[PDB]
Amino acid sequence: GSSVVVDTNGQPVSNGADAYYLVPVSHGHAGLALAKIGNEAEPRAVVLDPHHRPGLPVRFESPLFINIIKESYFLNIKFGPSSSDSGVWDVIQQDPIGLAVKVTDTKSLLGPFKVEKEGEGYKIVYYPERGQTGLDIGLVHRNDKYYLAVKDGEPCVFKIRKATDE
Amino acid sequence: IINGEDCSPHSQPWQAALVMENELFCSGVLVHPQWVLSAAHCFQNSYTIGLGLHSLEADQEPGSQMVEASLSVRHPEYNRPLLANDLMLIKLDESVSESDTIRSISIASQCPTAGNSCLVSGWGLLANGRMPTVLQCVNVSVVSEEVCSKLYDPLYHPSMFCAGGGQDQKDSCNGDSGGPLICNGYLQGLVSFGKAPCGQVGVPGVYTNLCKFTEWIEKTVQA
Ligand SMILES: [Cl-]
Ligand SMILES: [Cl-]
Repeated sequence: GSSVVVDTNGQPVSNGADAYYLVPVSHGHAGLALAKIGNEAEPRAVVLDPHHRPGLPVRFESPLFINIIKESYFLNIKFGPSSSDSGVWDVIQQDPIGLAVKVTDTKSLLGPFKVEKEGEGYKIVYYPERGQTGLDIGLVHRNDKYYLAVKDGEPCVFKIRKATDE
Repeated sequence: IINGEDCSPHSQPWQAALVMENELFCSGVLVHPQWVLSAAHCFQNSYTIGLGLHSLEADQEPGSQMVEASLSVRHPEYNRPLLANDLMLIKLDESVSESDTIRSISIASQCPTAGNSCLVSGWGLLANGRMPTVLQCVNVSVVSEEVCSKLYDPLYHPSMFCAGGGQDQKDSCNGDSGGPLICNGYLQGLVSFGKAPCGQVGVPGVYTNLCKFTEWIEKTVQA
């Protein structure tokens, strides 16, 4: 809980100010991307894509006026620059994936994710209603894609690399 | 601190820097010779605290002290409801001698008055996104409870009050958490939280409403 989330150089992950890659510890070849799900015409679901590494960088944000992130904080997670709320993560029921990670254009004050230590890195945990019980984000294989989606007990484990290559 | 300026050196002698491997992550406020008040969200299992500072380099600040603390108590209702009751008390491993650059401040017993201009100080981000080299000071005005609940319900709780949100864009920002909001001579609030980004017209920041906690604070300090 009171543990500070750190990047792959061991430094505290910043609150909103920097972008970071979520690098899978057992799938370092793959990176986050947006893909189509169900019948949508725009790509709105987040996949682990073997074609892109390190993938789309994200920012972790808390309303707290602190510039570090702890594992106990509720976080919004978003693609894109801080000035934009068009790539905000949410978890949305979608058949046949399940509870799929998707991107939206609206942000609540408190997001529903936490970043929690797991194995050698961190998993993303979704808290429906921001209550006490969290659901692990892992991978759901459907239609030739590996979708980030709830898979409780089967988390995809990531390490967090500051996105200074850009 | 958004749109403020260098404080006059040592003009806020209750200001405490909480630092972690030599980097500031929060402030605190000396409220007794052996106790610093900070936001509960800044909790760590132990602290290095900087008192008497202006720049954050102690080796350049005569009169400053870098002190250790292991004990801290979060308020028992911290984060129920979420974000509420955001205060904790850090016990310094030893009491400090007060001087003119290290001094504690009295806590307001009356609750904030809508409209009143107050001062916030801290070393968090400036309008341009960088960290300042010396402590920043800014005035912000208390917003009414009606406006605060309107903008922040369902997360507005009376353990908070709003200040700022003016056309002047003066506000707190990341790194200011835990530091003081001073009204009319007394410690009225602690920097707590707001909606990003900082210094938006019409969006005030939210501060811990210390006038609600004076009894717990006193009892905790005396036990
Ligand atoms: Cl790496
Ligand atoms: Cl459908």
